[PDB]
Amino acid sequence: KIPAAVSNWKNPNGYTVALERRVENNTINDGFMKLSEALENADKKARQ
Amino acid sequence: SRNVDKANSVLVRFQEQQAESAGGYKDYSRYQRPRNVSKVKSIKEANEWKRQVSKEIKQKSTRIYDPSLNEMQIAELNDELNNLFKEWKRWQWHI
Amino acid sequence: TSHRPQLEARSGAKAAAYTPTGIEHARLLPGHTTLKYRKSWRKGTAFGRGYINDMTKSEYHQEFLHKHVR
Amino acid sequence: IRQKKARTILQHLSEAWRCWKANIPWDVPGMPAPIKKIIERYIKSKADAWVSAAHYNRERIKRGAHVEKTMVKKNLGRLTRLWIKNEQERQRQIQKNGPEITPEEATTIFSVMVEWLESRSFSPIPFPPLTYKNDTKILVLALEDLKDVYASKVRLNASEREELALIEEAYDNPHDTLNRIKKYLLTQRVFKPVDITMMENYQNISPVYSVDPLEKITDAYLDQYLWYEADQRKLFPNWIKPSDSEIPPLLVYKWTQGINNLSEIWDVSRGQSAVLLETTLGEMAEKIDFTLLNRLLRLIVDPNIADYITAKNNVVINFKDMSHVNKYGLIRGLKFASFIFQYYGLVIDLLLLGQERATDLAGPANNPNEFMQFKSKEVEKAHPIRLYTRYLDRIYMLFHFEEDEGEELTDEYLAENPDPNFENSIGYNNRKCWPKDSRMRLIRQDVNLGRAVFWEIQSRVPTSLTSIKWENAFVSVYSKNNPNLLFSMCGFEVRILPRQRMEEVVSNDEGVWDLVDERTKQRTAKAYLKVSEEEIKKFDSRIRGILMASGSTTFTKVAAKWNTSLISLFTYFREAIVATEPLLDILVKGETRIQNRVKLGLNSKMPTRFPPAVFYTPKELGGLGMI
Amino acid sequence: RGGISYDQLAKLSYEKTLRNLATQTQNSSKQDKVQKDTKTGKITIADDDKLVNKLAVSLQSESKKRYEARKRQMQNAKTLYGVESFINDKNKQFNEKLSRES
Amino acid sequence: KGGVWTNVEDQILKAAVQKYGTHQWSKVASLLQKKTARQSELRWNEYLNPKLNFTEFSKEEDAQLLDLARELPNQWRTIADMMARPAQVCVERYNRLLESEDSEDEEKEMLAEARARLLNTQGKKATRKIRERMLEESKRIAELQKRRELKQAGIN
Amino acid sequence: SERKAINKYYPPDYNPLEAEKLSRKMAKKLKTMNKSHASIRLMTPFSMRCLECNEYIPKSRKFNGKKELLKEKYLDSIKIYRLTISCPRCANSIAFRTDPGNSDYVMEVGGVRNYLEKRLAKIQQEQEDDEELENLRKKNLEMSQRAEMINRSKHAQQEKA
RNA sequence: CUUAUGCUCUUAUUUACUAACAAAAUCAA
Ligand SMILES: [Zn+2]
Repeated sequence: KIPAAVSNWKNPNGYTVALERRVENNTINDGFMKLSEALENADKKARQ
Repeated sequence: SRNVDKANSVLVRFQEQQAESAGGYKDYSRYQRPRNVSKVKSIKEANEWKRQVSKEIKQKSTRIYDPSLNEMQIAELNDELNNLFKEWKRWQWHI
Repeated sequence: TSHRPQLEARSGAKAAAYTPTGIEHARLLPGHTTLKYRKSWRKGTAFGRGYINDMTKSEYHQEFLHKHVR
Repeated sequence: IRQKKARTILQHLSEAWRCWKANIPWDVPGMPAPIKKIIERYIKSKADAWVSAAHYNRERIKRGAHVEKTMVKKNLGRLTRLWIKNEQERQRQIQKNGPEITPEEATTIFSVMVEWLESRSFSPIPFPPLTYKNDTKILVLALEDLKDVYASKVRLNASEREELALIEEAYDNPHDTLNRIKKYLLTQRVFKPVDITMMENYQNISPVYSVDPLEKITDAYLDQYLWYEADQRKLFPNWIKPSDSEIPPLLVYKWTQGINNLSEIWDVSRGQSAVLLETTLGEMAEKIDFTLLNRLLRLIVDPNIADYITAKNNVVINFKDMSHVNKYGLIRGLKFASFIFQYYGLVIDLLLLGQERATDLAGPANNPNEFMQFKSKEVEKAHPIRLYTRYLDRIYMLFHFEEDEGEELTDEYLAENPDPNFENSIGYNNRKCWPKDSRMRLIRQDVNLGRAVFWEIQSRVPTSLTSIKWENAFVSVYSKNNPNLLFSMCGFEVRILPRQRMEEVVSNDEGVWDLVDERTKQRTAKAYLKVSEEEIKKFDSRIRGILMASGSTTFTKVAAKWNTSLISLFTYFREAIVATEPLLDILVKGETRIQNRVKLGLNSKMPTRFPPAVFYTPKELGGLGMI
Repeated sequence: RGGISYDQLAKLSYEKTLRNLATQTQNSSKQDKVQKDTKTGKITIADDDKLVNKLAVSLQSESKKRYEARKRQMQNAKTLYGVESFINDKNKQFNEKLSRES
Repeated sequence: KGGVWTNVEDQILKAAVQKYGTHQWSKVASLLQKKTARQSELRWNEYLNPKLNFTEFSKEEDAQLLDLARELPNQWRTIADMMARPAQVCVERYNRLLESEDSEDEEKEMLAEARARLLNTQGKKATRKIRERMLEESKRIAELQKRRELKQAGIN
Repeated sequence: SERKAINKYYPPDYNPLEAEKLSRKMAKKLKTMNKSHASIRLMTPFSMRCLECNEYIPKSRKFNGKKELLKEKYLDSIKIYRLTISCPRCANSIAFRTDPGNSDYVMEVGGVRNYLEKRLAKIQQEQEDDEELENLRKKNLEMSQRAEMINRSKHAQQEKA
């Protein structure tokens, strides 16, 4: 069975179709973690 | 510019004026009533005028029975059918 | 409406029963009328010392958009 | 399955192609997996034709080989989808695989800049207080810079009419609009999206960013404030260009003087040699990392504004359908994007030069140097980097080696990667505009010393910051086998002979600079000028932009566009046209296309009907006034 | 579960017409050839005038029942749902189709 | 001149996206007087989208947020995609979470114009075909009753 | 034949000036000359509402309509026109007027429209704004310290773990 | 039925309508 086609771009007959029919799952890796921690450890060393 | 402009220029008028003087053109589909009937001319001339009046009768008569839904307009349409009727008779007296 | 996709193509069955015209085209003029038959200053610094089936992920496509955008 | 069910399934094909062009993932819930397999097979099939026609037609537009006026607008519309689709994919590869800078690199990058500013004793720029003595004048210069867009044009749209009203509200209430800007620097961290568009230049496609007008005023005030307070506190040293004190042809002139004025470069009595390096910095602003960028700016800027700058770069970029968040790269379209782009370049300038030599070039903190000056000659003689300067993303390094320093430098390159077949002169690129006598002679000693110079410099900057490549590199060695020193500054193509390396000293025309020593006051070198081939094609593309935009424009607007583009060519490159033979052919073919546009306005191209009096008499007498 | 294939549904509708034909013979009980031509190859079958009328009236009556059952189903279909905004009947009809897909 | 959003214009915009779709924003602004297609797109993508996340803060969310704003300092469009939330709400709570450490007259006419434009779907060509078909049947009805009235007089 | 034609063939016996007399006399008797209501393609700049079939002429829809020179003459001498437009659903003509003094149109039959003490005070507002800016700058530094206090506590929670 | 059209010349000044085609307008004071 094929679902019917509701498009965001075209509406030839001008149908009023509900908003859910008209319109990620990952996390950051540890590289963004170790970058920001090293910049703070470089910064705290620079302040001392 | 619409062909209303292109039909009324000097050259198109000029050859009709020759065809009046060289033959049996003129048409009559061009001109007006003319306002008076007692000032009109020979019958063979007037028959084509009279024939023209029948043709606006047939346009108006076909227009009367439509569902245009305008009571005022069909009152107006009955008035032109009545005046063209009285007009059709005055050419018959002239005939 | 008035702007439609084809449900079927125009068949050659319809043009077969028509009567021909015999108009003379420039590309049906005689040509090729004969067939051929076969027989110490480096210390002070901070720090010194293949084909993919995707047109968009290709290496030539990356070299394209780096040169033609700039 | 009937004519009804075949009719509905073909609409998923159209919807998939629109999602592909929008770079939106096409996923229909409940779609049968064999049928989703068929549609993706053909969307990729249509995409291969769609992209390859965009490459094929792009190569036709650069050659000028009969592209339709509609197809130039279509090819512009195809590449801007391909550029963002390549941009959005590059955003996801940073998001999946982390930042390209490692924590070992960014610790050292941060440590270099702290070491520099501590030696400069740089006081950081504060947040602008309300009792700030220069505050009303910095605000006016910002608004006048925003207003100069609209003194030219006649018509304004609803966005532009909003933009002029916000300036007039700021002229009338100068104290009220400062309190709106000072509040947005302290509080506002989420910004309206940026609409991107792309400009056709027939050789490349340049990007243009459109910032919201109410956010544009607080950017323009910030950009006036940051550039004013940087120069009062002397942030940027002398080598960073554009200089605010010299025009780009004067930057060529001083640099060509300042080479010759430095001692003993031309002297090649011993085995000593001189090396000039030119590299673009690749995708420099494209590789700026915001977390690194926010930490670097806290050294020089009060962290409220350093937080204003980092948040403003993280906005939504909108084309028509296409929309993505700029996670990684710098937006150059911002007003204060110049202050970021040169400050991030100052970090790269310290990685190449080092802390010791960049102190020698920029001089001490209390009494800095001029652009190419040293405090004494002994400071200059140490450390073979003689002159450094940096345009936007283009660096210029002058190395003067001895014979012994040159042999050590070129040995350790050949130790790492030698060539038995002597193939280093193959990929070595030099200037194909000069004659073969005049360009760099491919001597095996100088070529291997040329690549060894670049190999030292490429290793000093990590590949996570900039992509410094040999293909973008131009190195010209001056030696006893090479009498010529060749470089290319801001569109100007320069060849240098000394006075003594010439066979005979012949008198020259306007295209030749006479380079004077400071103390002898004697002309000891000649600089031979040409227009770059990249600038010749840039001017040829402007003439096409006059013609392809003017469909049914009047004759005198075509003549006025020709005059303002011909003056912009000749008043910048003044004396450099004379030595350039390809440019004189473009001027001839370019001016006659303008005249043919008038002749296509009439239905006659006949030469007798159009004497020179029709085109060249002034507008006061009824002519077009073509120059 | 599933739908019914066109071989089974042809069989089931065949059996319903046999049962209905059986009760017509039962009700007719309670209330109380082939010649081929020589000249041509055409064949002639003698029929009673009854059972041809009875077949024709039954086919008409079944068409009436299915027409009015669908017509009454039309009436219920445009009187039940009124939650979502629409523009015409064909809108609500298409958005019933999307509700059937869920 | 930069206006605030009434709940009337809020409902017109929701019904506009329900018909026109999310990419036709100049279609939406045509219904919506005094508002820009940029402003219409900005509101639906920051406020009115029912996919958005306007709710309470679990302690997982607060620990995640203070994690992200520490690891990605001041990158709110990035953080709002990691939190799958709107962005200024994410700033609003980060502003609040740190404060834990403390020491019809016109509108209905627009709405009547919007109510009719959403419910008229045809264009020039279909409305004209309707007009020509009604006028053709009206000419037909006229000519037939002509023939009947002449048949009343006996003349065929 | 051609959009631009240099020569139009005249009859071999013709003249321009004698024709001008002749042509003028013809110009009194035609049906096209006596009726001069100008037919013009136009767009309505002021959404409509029909009064018979209550149709709405969207915003600015094309019409072939009829312009009429009005017998009125705005002020001592300014021209004023009356434009008429037929309705798509029903046969009904709706009329305009063009007011030259008030640039917008006005309409009629068949249609309806959709709708030192002051200087001391200035120093006071100057003083109020600086204190607000000092507070907001103080807020952001406090907001960082409030973030650090959670950051130091979470680090202490890591140490305890 | 009631029922004046047509024919012969002059008086002060250059202005209206079709737009499918073109729409960076730039720029020297
Ligand atoms: Zn109407």
